[PDB]
Amino acid sequence: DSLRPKLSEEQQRIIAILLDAHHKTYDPTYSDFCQFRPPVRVNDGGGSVTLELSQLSMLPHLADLVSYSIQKVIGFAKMIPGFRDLTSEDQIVLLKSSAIEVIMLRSNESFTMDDMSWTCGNQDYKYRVSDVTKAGHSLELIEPLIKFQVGLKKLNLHEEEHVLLMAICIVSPDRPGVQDAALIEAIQDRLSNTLQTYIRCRHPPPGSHLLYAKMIQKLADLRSLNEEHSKQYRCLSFQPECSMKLTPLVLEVFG
Ligand SMILES: C=C1/C(=C\C=C2/CCC[C@]3(CCCCCCC(C)(C)O)CCC[C@@H]23)C[C@@H](O)C[C@@H]1O
Repeated sequence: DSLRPKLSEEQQRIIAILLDAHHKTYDPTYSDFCQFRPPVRVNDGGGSVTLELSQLSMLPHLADLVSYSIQKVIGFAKMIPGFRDLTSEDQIVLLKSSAIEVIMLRSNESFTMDDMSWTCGNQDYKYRVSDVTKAGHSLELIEPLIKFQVGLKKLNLHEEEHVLLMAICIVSPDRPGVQDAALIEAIQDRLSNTLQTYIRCRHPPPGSHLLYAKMIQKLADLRSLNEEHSKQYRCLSFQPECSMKLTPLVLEVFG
């Protein structure tokens, strides 16, 4: 068959809305980053867990970055066609459960394979593996995260595919605590069908080969990264005075 149906008017509108939503919630110049608590990088070439936890030098800055990003993701989610049709309870459940995953996805835009870092400006706003360990996280999360970023980067997603993937990630019916899974699934299916249709008629080969399957696999990968992040957040939370280095939003989402 190899049918390549055209995007429906609705699907075109959905894509346009998501692109617009992303453009309004993701500043590619990272101009607000100077408003976060300043990044501080202490000497830790040894990757000392003891020293990292005692200082957590990069936590205030990166926690502010994550908090800021969660706010943007909330804004993005609210613009996803159908998201407003869900109960506030389900909206919050989806946002809290997908927050870190969407952050990982959206961060791919600042990630660069030039030096395997998230470059958001001058050296000050260039985040490397070492900066994440300075925030209290370990390689058990960072290494696979980097691998995830590279794999995602190599898919060479169109922005349309990128925003659809984030939307699909958020509107997932298999999140613990969801009430109306059926409605959430209907919304996700509409987005998934849009993505499948877009890839089949807009993505040139050979990058289109099994692209949809590869994208869905990334969503599965995110679940694992989510779980690992939650475990590390727990440990991090055990460190005295940690709450002060976080933010109310971060504490609620991951607490
Ligand atoms: C956010 C965004 C950015 C980078 C994301 C990064 C780079 C640094 C390390 C991170 C974020 C830093 C995590 C700090 C620990 C946060 C808590 C909640 C305490 O565990 C790991 C997940 C995503 C990674 C910059 C820009 O692309 C916006 C994007 O939303």
